[PDB]
Amino acid sequence: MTVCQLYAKQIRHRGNVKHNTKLGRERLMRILEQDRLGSCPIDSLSDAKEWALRMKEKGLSYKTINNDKRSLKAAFYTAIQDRKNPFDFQLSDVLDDDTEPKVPLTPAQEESFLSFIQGDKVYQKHYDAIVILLGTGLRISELCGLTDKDLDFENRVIIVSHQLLRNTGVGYYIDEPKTQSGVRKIPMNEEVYQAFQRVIKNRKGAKPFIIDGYANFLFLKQNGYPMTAVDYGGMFGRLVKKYNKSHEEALPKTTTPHAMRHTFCTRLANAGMNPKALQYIMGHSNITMTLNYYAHATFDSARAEMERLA
Amino acid sequence: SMTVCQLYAKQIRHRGNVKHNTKLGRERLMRILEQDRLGSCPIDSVKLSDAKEWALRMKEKGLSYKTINNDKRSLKAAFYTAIQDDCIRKNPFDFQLSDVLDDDTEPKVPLTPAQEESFLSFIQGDKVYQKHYDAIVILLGTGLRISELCGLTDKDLDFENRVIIVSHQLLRNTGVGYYIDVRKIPMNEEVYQAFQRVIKNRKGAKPFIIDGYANFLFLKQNGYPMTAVDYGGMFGRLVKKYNKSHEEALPKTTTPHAMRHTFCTRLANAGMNPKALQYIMGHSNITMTLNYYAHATFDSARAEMER
DNA sequence: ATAACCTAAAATTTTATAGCAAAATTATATGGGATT
DNA sequence: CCCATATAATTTTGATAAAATTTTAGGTTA
Repeated sequence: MTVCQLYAKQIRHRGNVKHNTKLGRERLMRILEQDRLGSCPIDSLSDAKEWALRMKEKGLSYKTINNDKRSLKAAFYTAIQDRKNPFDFQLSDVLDDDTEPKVPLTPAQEESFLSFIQGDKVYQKHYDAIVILLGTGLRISELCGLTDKDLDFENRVIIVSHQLLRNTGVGYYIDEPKTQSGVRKIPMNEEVYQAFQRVIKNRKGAKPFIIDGYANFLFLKQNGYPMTAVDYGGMFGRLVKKYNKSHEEALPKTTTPHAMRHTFCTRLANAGMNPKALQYIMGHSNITMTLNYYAHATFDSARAEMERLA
Repeated sequence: SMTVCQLYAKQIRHRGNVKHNTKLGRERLMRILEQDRLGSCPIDSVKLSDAKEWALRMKEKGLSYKTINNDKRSLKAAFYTAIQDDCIRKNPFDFQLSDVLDDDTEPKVPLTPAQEESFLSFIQGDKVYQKHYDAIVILLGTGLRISELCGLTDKDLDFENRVIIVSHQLLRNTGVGYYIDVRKIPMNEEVYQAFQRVIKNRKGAKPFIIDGYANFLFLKQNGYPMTAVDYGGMFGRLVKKYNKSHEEALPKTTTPHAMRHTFCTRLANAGMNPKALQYIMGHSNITMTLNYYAHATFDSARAEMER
């Protein structure tokens, strides 16, 4: 009979969720509890737009305000199933998308970025980690999850069958795909292969660690335990800021561990790699995400291709 | 309460702004409902059992799989509206047709390059159908919808830049007669050399000006423009004559749209670069075009990932 | 004598989707330890 | 400045039918 109580019921309905979801839901539950639109009766469309106006004034980005709306709309979708859905509208009207464009790295930047890492006495230890990302386009947690079992040196193949993440409290835990759709095999090039060989040959001080039958992880922290998402993201934040201070052409504002995946995917799509073959290596279930890396065509473009394949 | 017939009828007025083909498509279902025992059942007393059982009768009656799956959507939206007005609690048509029925739909097989340049050679020689040769080369070289080909006029073409302007389609339905219902296509030399021939060999044009459109490129025997039915019916005769002159017959499902299927496929398997096929085909979503692309395995990626 | 065309009629197919949030990645404040 | 980590914010990612086209039955004509 209130909004805050409503979202609590929607949370108890679909309980089978990962750990990060529970955190993300609590953040929204904290927002509803800290706003006037959280103490009102569900039976009491204009206020939802006003709520969207306040979240924009809080400082939260467009998508952050957008994703939350979808959760509330589902909560009222079930409520109406059990008036009119007050969150049934387009956020594009109330607020504008001030989202930052994730500009990839130009081949000149990468050749200068890697050289900096290699020649930097502080971050040269992560060089082998970065090269593989620009050769496999692995997700950052997929990289941290790799063990000696998931590598095929003889056949040059990376078996991506899991991901290793760590959260506050729960600690380390292994996440796996339900069906065999998640599993994919990524081929190693000479740069990637010889990078893994250096990681294996230079691994030392691995403290005793086993989680759900996984051990001998490749990338470990200085504290003895494997690297996590935060450990690599925070390293990038320091590395890029150090690169920008010594290089005029500062790296893109989105130069994050995921941008290494951006750059990888964008390259192949530009070089004319098979769109479905790219979808596999990327691990996209829906082809739509992969096709976003491909440039929008024109008449001249469509004509050129027709004349190229005539 | 009210029956299903009265609910589907009420859902028809609520959503009126529909084109003629829709009305025809909606009327067929309304005939089915009146014919079926389901149409007389009160909306409230319709259970998931009754909804699934209806799908069985449709197949037993002879209807194809995709036919029953579309009518399922037309009826689901009706109960959905009936559920929105709080007439009833749950929607009986919320289930997968794959569980109750099998998808025995004929696979739409496009023409292989070997079949293509053997099918064209037959048209160019057969006295009865060489008049349509120029038209087919266009359908295969442009990948147009069949009514959109009928719509093409002298004004739509641009021989200077060799581009086709597709902005409309010409339709004909019983009673209404003819009626007109947004992309640009590059014309290859083979398609252009056909287009220049169609105009130079066009005559006996009747007076025809519909919705601001006149001088259609492809005309029937009676001087009036070709329709969708006239081309499909022509293909039913053409294919049957090919199969007698050749041992290895053509695909059973070879139709005007198969000439489009063949174009997109041959383009996709040629590796046509991004979304330019999507632009040349004219799909709203990119997902529709990717269906014309072959499924890739690990081996397909291995060779493609070579650099 | 058989197809070849035509048309009303009944059928099949083509085409259309953001988004009725989860679940990841990234940024930051804090604080201790190694460097310039 | 590096590193680790708790906290928090941002990003990345899972057909509630219209409107066409195809086929077919019946008839005439080449």
